[PDB]
Amino acid sequence: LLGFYKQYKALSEYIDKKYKLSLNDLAVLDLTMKHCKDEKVLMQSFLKTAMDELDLSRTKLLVSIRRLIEKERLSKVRSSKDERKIYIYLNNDDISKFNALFEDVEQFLN
Repeated sequence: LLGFYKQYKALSEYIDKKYKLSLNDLAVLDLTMKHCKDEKVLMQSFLKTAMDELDLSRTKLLVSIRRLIEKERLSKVRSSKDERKIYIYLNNDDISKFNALFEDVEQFLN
């Protein structure tokens, strides 16, 4: 019980100090890998699924996605047709960063 708390606080501090990422960010990033490794996904559509899967609010998700993008761990492209349609996706660099990051998580914990 208290055991989870310690490892959790610990993981949170570690990732924050090293990556300037929160655990929300990690959870969102993990989810992007299940949705836009290959294809690009519409922002609105990912937001919907992320809310359901992560029980996170719309703005919290937006904050996370924007931070991942600013930190060069996630990518975006707009529609040339509709100025308001935005997609996210992971390029190869993003994927290699993803893998490095989650190997780091795995070893901290276990």
